[PDB]
Amino acid sequence: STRKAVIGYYFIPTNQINNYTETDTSVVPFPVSNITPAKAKQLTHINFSFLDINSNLECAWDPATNDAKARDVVNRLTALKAHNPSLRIMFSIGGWYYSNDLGVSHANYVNAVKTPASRAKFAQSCVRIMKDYGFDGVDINWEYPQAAEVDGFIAALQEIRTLLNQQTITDGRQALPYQLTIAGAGGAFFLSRYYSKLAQIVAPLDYINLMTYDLAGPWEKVTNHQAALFGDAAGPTFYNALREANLGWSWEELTRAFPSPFSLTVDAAVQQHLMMEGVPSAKIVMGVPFYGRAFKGVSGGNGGQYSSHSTPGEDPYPSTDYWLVGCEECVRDKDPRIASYRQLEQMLQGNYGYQRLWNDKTKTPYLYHAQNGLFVTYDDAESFKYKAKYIKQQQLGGVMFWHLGQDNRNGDLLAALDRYFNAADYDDSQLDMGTGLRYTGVGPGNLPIMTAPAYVPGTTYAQGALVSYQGYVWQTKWGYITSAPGSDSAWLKVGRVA
Amino acid sequence: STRKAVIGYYFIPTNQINNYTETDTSVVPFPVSNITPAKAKQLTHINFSFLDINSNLECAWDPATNDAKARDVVNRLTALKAHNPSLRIMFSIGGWYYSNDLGVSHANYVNAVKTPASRAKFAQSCVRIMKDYGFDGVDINWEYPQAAEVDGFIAALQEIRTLLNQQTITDGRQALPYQLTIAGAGGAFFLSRYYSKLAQIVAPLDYINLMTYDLAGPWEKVTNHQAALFGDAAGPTFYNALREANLGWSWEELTRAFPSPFSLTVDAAVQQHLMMEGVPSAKIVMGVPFYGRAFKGVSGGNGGQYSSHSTPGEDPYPSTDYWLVGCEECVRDKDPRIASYRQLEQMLQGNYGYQRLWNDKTKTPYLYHAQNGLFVTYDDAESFKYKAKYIKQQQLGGVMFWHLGQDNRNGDLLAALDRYFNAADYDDSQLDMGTGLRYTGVGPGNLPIMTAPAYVPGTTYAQGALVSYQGYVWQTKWGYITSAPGSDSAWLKVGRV
Repeated sequence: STRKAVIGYYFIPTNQINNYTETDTSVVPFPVSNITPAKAKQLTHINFSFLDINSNLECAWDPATNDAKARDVVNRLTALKAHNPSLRIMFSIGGWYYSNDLGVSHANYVNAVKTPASRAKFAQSCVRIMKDYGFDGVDINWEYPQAAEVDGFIAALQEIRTLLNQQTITDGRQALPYQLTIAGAGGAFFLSRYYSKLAQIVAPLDYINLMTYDLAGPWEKVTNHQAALFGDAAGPTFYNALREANLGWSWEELTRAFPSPFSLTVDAAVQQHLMMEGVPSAKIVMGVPFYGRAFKGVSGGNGGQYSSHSTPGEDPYPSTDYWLVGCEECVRDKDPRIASYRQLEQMLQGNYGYQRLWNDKTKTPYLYHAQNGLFVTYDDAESFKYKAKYIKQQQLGGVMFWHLGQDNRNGDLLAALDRYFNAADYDDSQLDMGTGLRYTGVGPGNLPIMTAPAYVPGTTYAQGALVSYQGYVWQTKWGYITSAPGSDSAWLKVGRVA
Repeated sequence: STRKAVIGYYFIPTNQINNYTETDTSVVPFPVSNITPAKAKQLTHINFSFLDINSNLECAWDPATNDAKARDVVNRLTALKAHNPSLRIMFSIGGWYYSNDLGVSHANYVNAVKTPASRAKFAQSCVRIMKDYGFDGVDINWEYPQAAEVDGFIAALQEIRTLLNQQTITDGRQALPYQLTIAGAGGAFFLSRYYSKLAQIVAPLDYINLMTYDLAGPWEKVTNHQAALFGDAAGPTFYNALREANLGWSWEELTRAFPSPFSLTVDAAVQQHLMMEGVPSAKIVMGVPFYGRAFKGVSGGNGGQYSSHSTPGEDPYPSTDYWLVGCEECVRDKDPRIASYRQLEQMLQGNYGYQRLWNDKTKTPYLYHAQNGLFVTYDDAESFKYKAKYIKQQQLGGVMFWHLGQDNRNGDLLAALDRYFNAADYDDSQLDMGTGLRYTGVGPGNLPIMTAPAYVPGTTYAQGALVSYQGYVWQTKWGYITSAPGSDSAWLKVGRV
């Protein structure tokens, strides 16, 4: 079957670009030189992060960036294409810092998508930046547009798509056409902002990269896995925000589509996308984290899972106290609540008191430090076996990860993902996916095929009766029904007619 | 202090109009002469019923009607205006028999409201019939337009209103304008057909007369009160069909407005109407029944209430077994499942074995026949004290009842309703409304008054936070909210400033 995408974000802060060096990890912890030809072949896309949208409403680099240094970092990434003729170096506009509701550039995203004129100017600028610096496509990473801004956002993506397609013909790039993707919400609260129009949002895209991580963190009162594949009934459950999206569905429809409370998992985000009509599985890309999130003040009994904790949830980390034992990266970056997999692996080999445990429902690992009362949720090569099998089974487009610079020095996590999809000597045919909780919502745009007698006008139906009419199977919600199916409150669409 | 409307239907079948007499109750049980001047003064409206919509898609009398006789009957009703200058003799078009989905004339209602041309033609015919026969207004009783037919129905009511207001000016009736009313569903199931557009339906009307009765009957498996004011937790509950109406509301909005299951009561229907914006309490009229519904084969334990039964639900009554002991009218009308208050009163005092009991949650009476296993749900002057106080407390337009011919010969039910609203020596200040279940849904039309600090752009809000914005009070459904009420679905409008 078609090769699965392996999309790795490459994030480098402005100060690191300005002082870019490949010989001092205290200045640039993960230079591009860490990506060898072998690693370049394991990737299909690298999303350079991040560019922004300025007050002139055009795509642009942070003005503090030294432009020559930026071109040089980008060149090192585009030079990797020499080793992999399928590789694309995309650039991502946005990210949380720039584009969140209270972000430094949020107004620019909202204003840029407002009118046909602003959208054209903004789209033209994305193509100009892509060609000027040598990128191969555009990833929009606005976190996140909401209700009133969605139509503009959709029109902007359509315009960018139109310009990129023309550029591909102009540049004779049919063999490796310019692409357009977005980073999408991987949890129902943020997803509810634009869920109703998902089909229109995904249509112009090669892929929608779901941010299926950060599903747990110090900002929540109960410790949990931040990227559980499936649910654990013993873990916390959440309000299903999609029930509040402007969908126009009935109470029964909303309830059947959006069980609540539910387990906030990777499988839930993926299935919520597939429930919508017009959202093809092949465009859905599952994101995975190359970092873990840590909590302190946890109780014993369940390895630190599902415990109250004493971890501040705000940003920036408000204290000078670095309590994640062995995490020297946390000290350098001034936050003991997050650590790259590279660092977590070193902690696990440093005999610091951590026990690596495994939850076989969620199919994810976690660290527990009994002596100090610490819990860390993270992902590794083992949880990726299950996530890679899920991507194959669900016919998803591939995997995305945040971020490359957090893999260990040998690039084991990236190598594992590539191995699970492509290695002749890896066989997951017997991998047991477990009995973790699956998301089982059904939407009016993903009904199962059902069979029932054609509706008969003039007939009075009892409660629970099933009939086929105008392409669907309908069920009555009460009795003495003398009206036909369709619009009328008494009938509920429950299946599709073959 | 606006006088409460007292709207009584006057129903007379075609065969009775054709053989009309005021001196032989075996032929016409309730002639117009039974409406004495004292009774005429106690009514504000009499809804003459029923006319229909014919194949020409125009308002018209049943074609079997002797017209000269019909005019004589109507003239007798309008002559009553000599005794009460506020009285209106309305005529009602429809009713269940003619207009239900499977009724003989249903297609005519559906077709009459379809186009601008058919609506204009139908509307003109209503005013023509009104003027020709001397009626004072039009009451539409289509039971009931379905979702797809509602926009047509609304347009038809608007056209009739336009023509009536024109006619009022042309006839110098500013002191007693021609009126337009409809008989509205009094239960959520039928109400769900047009509930989403209630404001538009009610705008052209003087009143929407809720048929808040027949909420129990032989078609239901469990015996129950047919017009409980409030709910009894021991009784049956029902699926709230309104949560499936095409409202476009969110899950939280639907759930808060439509608890399910719920108690199918008079209060439920009234509150359901008040939950919609644009439905003024003053236009809502509570219907009450002047008849009871009977069930056979009931068990003991709760006086016949909430029991299984063996009563056929089909129409016409599918048997010749008249089992309602003492009900002579039932034999005459060939159906032991329904009895006028007049007949029930006689049964109760005739030593036929009925015990009158009272449910103090529903505030309604019922009869139980222990020997034969019978249950009868009905209303009387006592249940009417609670319903009239409710009408006053809720600032409703008044009361409507089906039908005049079922009151006793002294007119006690009508006199009771009039007393409760207008007697200077009647005092219900101490009348306790009880602990029966109230319908507690909240919708756009009945948000509670609240106060909250003004929403502040830039501020992040936790779950449960309350703020004022755009004239309403809002509450967050989850945490870390960063945009504004009306622009972020995390906010639920819970109050009115």
